[PDB]
Amino acid sequence: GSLDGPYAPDSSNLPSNCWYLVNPSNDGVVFSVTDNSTFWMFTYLVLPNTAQTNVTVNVMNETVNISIDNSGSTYRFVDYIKTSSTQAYGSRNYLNTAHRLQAYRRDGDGNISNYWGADTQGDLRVGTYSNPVPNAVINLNADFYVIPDSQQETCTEYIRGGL
Repeated sequence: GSLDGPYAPDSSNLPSNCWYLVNPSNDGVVFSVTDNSTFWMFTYLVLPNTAQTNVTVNVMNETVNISIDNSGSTYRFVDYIKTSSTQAYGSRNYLNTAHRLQAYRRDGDGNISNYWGADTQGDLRVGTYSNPVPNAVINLNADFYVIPDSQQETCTEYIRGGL
């Protein structure tokens, strides 16, 4: 397969209908997005064999706290989400993966899609979140590649088997 890039970390109203495969080297926030009105989302990368740790996250000009706990040898991308600024974030989905690879796509409605699952095999799934942010600034906080949603299958290949 082929991918446009890699491109450096960017914050902008990125084009919809294409997969942004992020390839972080380090843990922490790899992805975030908010319209400042209806939807707040960030993804925190947790290292394998990370004992229970209380960490402080400054993201989207907000500073919050999360508990990370990963007893596996796989990496874990954790999604946190809220629909109002005064609301507390909630963890909805996470992805256990051997590779530092997650991918995000904004559909025609502005909904955010990414890979969910307890593994990158049988439990792997392409999920979609339910609060559309069509014009919101998207923060890809890592080197990323660009794949058309034409080739969701090419993106899936790298998610399962690395790059």
